[PDB]
Amino acid sequence: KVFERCELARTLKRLGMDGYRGISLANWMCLAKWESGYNTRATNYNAGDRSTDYGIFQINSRYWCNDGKTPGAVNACHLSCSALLQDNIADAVACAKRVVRDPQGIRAWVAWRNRCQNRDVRQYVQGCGV
Repeated sequence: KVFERCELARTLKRLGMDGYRGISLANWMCLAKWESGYNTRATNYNAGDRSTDYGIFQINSRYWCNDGKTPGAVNACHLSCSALLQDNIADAVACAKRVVRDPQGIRAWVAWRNRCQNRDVRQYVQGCGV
């Protein structure tokens, strides 16, 4: 499923993402925008290290979810990577919350540093009623 901007904003707020571990809703939106374009089916294979990024937040298979074909997999979210490709983003959100519980927080995603950090991210939630 490809979410409409405000539809996703309201969904994430209901799932308790606003202010989770100090991260504003606009930051989560900025992350989803640049990682997958709000697409739950997005998948990116990293030929360099044999890992794959899954879903709307592009969660990696080496540390977070299990896909069975990634060497040195940890599976910290205790989820099959298949769960991160559903139209229902509940599992993806639960795993994203786990990612930010680590020291790096939202900085765990390089795209956030490049496209969201120190920027005016209000545009991602403007007019959504959140």
